[PDB]
Amino acid sequence: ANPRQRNKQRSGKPRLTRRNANKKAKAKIYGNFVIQQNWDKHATLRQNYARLGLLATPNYVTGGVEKLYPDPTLDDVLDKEISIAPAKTEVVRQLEEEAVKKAARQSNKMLPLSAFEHAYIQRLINKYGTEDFESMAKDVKLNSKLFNGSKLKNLYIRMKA
Amino acid sequence: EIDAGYSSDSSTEDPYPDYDDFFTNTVRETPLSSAPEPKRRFAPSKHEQKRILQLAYAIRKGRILTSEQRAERER
Amino acid sequence: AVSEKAGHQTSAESWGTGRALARIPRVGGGGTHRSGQAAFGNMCRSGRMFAP
Amino acid sequence: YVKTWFNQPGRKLRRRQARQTKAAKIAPRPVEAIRPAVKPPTIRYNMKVRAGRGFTLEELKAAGVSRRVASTIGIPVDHRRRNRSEESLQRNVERIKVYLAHLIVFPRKAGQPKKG
Amino acid sequence: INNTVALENIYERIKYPDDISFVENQAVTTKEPIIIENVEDDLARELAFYKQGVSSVKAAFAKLREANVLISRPHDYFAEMLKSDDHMEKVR
Amino acid sequence: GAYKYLEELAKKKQSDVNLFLSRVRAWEYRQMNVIHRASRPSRPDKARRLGYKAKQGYVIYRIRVRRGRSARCTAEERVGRYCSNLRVLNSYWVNQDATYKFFEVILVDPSHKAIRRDPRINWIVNPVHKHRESRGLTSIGKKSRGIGKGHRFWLRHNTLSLRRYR
Amino acid sequence: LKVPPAIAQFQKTLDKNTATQVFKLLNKYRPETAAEKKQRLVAEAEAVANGKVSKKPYNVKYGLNHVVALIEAKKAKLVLIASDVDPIELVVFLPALCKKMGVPYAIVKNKARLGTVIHQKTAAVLAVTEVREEDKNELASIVSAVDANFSAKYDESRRKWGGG
Amino acid sequence: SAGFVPIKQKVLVLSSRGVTYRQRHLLNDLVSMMPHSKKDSKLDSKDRLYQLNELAELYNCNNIFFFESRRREDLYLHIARAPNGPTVKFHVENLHTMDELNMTGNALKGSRPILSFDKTFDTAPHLKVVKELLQQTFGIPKGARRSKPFIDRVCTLTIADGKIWFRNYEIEIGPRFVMTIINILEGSFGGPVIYKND
Amino acid sequence: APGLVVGLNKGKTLTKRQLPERPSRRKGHLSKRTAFVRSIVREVAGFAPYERRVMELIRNSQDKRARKLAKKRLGTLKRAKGKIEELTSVIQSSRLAH
RNA sequence: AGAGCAUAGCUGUUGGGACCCGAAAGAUGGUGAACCAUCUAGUAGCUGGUUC
RNA sequence: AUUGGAUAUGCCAUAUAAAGCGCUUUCGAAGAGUCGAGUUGUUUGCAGCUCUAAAUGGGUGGUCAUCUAA
RNA sequence: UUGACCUCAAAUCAGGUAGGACUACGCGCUGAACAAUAAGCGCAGGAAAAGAAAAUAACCAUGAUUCCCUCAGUAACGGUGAAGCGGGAAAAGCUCAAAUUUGAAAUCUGGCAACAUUUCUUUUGUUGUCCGAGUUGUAAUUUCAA
Repeated sequence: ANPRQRNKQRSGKPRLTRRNANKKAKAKIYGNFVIQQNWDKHATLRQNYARLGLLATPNYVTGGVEKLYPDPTLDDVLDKEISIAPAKTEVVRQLEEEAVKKAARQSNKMLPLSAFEHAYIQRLINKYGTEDFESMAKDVKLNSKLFNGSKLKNLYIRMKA
Repeated sequence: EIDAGYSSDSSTEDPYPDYDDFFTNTVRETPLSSAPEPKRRFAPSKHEQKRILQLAYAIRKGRILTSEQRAERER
Repeated sequence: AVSEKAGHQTSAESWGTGRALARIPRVGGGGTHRSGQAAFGNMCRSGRMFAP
Repeated sequence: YVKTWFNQPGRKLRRRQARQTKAAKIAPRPVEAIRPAVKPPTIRYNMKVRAGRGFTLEELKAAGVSRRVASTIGIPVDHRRRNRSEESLQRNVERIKVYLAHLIVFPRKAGQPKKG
Repeated sequence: INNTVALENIYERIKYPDDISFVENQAVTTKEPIIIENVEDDLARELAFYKQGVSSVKAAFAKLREANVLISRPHDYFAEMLKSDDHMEKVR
Repeated sequence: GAYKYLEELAKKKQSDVNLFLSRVRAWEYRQMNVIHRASRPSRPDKARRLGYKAKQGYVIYRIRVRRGRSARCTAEERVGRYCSNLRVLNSYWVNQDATYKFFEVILVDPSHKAIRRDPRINWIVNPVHKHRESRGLTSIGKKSRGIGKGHRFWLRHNTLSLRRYR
Repeated sequence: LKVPPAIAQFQKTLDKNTATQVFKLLNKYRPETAAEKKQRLVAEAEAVANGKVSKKPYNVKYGLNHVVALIEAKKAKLVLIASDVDPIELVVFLPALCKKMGVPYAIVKNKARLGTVIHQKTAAVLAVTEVREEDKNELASIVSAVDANFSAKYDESRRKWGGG
Repeated sequence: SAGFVPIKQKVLVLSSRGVTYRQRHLLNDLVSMMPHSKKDSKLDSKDRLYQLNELAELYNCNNIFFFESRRREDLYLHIARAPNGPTVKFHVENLHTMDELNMTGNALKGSRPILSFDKTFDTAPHLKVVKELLQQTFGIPKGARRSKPFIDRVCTLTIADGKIWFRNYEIEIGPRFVMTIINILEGSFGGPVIYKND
Repeated sequence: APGLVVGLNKGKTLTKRQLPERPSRRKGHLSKRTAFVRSIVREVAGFAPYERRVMELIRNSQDKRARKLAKKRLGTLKRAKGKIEELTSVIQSSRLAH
């Protein structure tokens, strides 16, 4: 009815039709590959999370839950240690197996020393030994950077390995 | 008592003085800030060491001309 | 539902009472056959249908 | 003006598609963050327990999670809330501790220069 | 709470001079108890207290006129009146 | 620092030093244009805390308005129209006299690369901040329309909301 | 017009002779230029790139926030205030702060001259905090001159409203 | 020194932050009827009311009229003898402003009213205290500014059903509102409680 | 399992905890440097015309008029009382120095 | 020794334009005292009409 | 064909660096013609006009609680 | 004097940017009649605005904003008419000013020269060098939760 919409009705030019209407189809999963392989495309995200043994919400659900078949003290809260949790599904075991193995691969946290770092700490040790780090930090001539005892201790530790 | 009277001020019945130093006449002997001195003021500057390592890197990569080879290019 | 302005898009006014015609407002202007044609009412052609 | 609710079933579908859209991006982690357990602030409701906004700093310190780590593993922090009693502290410390038990944190690759 | 002994001492301490006349002290209590006893009928009580107030006013006016200080307000004497422009318009 | 001394001196606005400078500069500003460029802010403490940085892309403009709507709101709008290519950041009071109130307005160039590459003022480049002073989004504009948090500060009550099942 | 004493004091500046002697000491302690700083750093870069511990630098202190913090810390031996700061209230407290902290101070002419010492267009205030052992007597003689030619002089004049 | 040209009774009228239109309406009224009162600005504090004694000494007013506002819904007028003395706290009910058309008691402004108090004030020793403080304040003493020698108004006071009626007459002067007693203290806006009305 | 049970109750037992002081509640506390800055500026800036008049009345022992003028200018009593005390110490320090 | 609660329909009633057609407008903003557009479905105790 | 976030892996990596946690015989800055007061208008907020601040201070609430504006 | 600095101008100088239109929704200003009313004027975006408490409360306390339901046709006011709590949708937090980098303006725009890169020969950067900005203060660090 609008003059702009009537204009394209009176024209011979076609509309910029875009066929995008696709309801009832759910978003496809990316991110985790393990979840993607075991994710079915028909079920809801609640049904898929429950099937894969995960939790969609760590809180309450603000409604009913579907029922398809009929069913057949501060010391002990602060000093306690919960014993993790079992994996109910092979997917959760697969997720857990990957996390531990990958963390083991990426575990080289200790660092070596560079040419300057090694010569720096080596010169301090040759004069003050290896146990007196407090007097090591107080020597202005050799400790030019004024590293404290804790930094010099970490330098020596990294040199040992 | 306050006698409920009036003090003749109720509504009912040097333009250019000299400078006065009432605070700066004396001299404060101690520093104003008691905060501890950081170690950065007794050690070589870490800002320059950042640039030195950055310059030393690009010297290895050939981004900056070294002083010896700067002169050769000039002549 | 019908449009929120159908039967009221035109402009008209009541010519008066006693002029040998119904006092329903008649579209003003000229040149078009709308001159004198009634609107803003269920009975009048191109008028507001009762209780849209 | 009269507000009509003909888009009521279309808002329901649109909101559900957002949950599915959100879950596709973040595949295995929960679609919501864990919320604390608090008590409403009236004599009419102080017996009830409901969900809060985030965990206090004193609750996170007891549980062993720092306030910078907490946001990265889906634990909200409420800098405003405080624990005026030991029951609120322990009720939500256990809530964090249970959450950490059921949590798998996938490792991240770290940049590691050659020396130094 | 309701310490009669303490209240009585306060009343005597702050009591106005009894020697001051009704016109002098600008206070003359009603001769009889106020007739405004109709709590529900406030309008009737307002008229009931009107008779008691006027009777006290009339009795005091005679007392006020006795000790000079003309009780009747002189119309010629244009003394300041608590009659605001809005208040006078609202009254009429 | 010196901004502690500058900002505590700005509280004694009728002291001997401040009164002499108020009257000397008010005469000077009246000889200039109604809206004139300022080489540097006359209150470097107040501009600095309102978001001004001494760098390219930050502009200070002075404007006088007649005394007798909000005076500061009109100064922001008039300067914004005068410099249509800049974004009004903030504004403040610098001076006044018996007739005029003098204000300085901080503007930011959304096209300068020193602004577009600075993440702390990068937000003003977005088109949603076009003429902030015109829509009451500045500090005085927000205050003018009573925006705030608390009991001290329509459409959803003049409408009938009819649900599907009612 | 009539000016307050705190602004009137800036019209009484240090004399030409003492100011010329002051800048002889200042010009010995100029900060190194952007070019000289780059040359020194690249020289140490080559000694690091190939293969390889100094003394504390010496220079004049500049910057309004920096100098005021040095006076409050009593680290400044001599503070030289520009006489023509465009907003005067930037340095209008400095003579009083220097009096309170016992810092020998002077008001010198041409803020541009102060900037030239530090390779800048303009400096509101310069401050000498601590100089080499060779210049201890030269700085001490300057501080005594500033006491006589600036503090002993004026003084009674700086408490009077100027102008008019 | 302490004062010159002494007046017997001098009041001090104030209000607290948040007073509504009707509360400040009556405050504008009571200032008009008694001219020996001083209208001051709002009081910043709400639990440091002992400063009203300092304010009173400043203006040499022996009576204080603090129209305190609580929750922006109720008015608690405090009447007190400024030097030591007792403090009485009345709640205001059934407001009647000057602007209302029922206002018909056109009396002479500043004219010394004749205050008539019912025996209900004399029934109890504490109600006698209320009568005395009400009498001294509302009654315009001789020698005050705006005072008039002619008498054109007569105040009639009565505690009916345990709650005071303000029935000042010229015909109703215009202020008709309840003065419900609450408590009375031994000091000026302070001191231990000696009366609870209940 | 992670899950919040909303409603009912959790426990009527109570044990009040002592809370520390938050940093925001520290606001208004005077600093050693801010007190120094204000003393320098107050002397440097001078005094307002109404502060000069108030200082004159205090010098002539007319404190009743001084407090009235301060309240008429500033607006409230506790602002007037604070200003009078500040200006009285200025006079006392001036007398000790001069 | 509690009879309510919810929905549907009927009827009555009060608001909305409120059974329909009807009474000079007024106001805002424009065009050349006038003209035009909108508020407007303005205001009706009254007029005429109101369907097997 | 154009793209997004991940995964795997090669190379590079200015780390003499940069962080979180922990502990204290050391420190800890917090926005003014604004707040506020009087008064006059618009619709309590806002606005004008006159005046104009403080530093455990100031705001809002019921001595206490809560908040930390410009 | 040379010469720096501050100004005041100029250039068909280089690189930019604003206007007008739409305006359903949005944010300001203004305003009659029969009410933030229509109009009138100003300004945006795909949403806008609001927004991480100078907020509620009086409890076993809550915890940015926004929207829905409820509170509620209630308190209050003089027929108008909320809000706290409560239930949902969604959730995310942060950045400056006020500190001496002072053992080193560590920061940035631009010109030029190379090297890349592209929704793109159309885009967007990197490195080097020089000039300018900047000490009347640009980075790092800090924002009270500390």
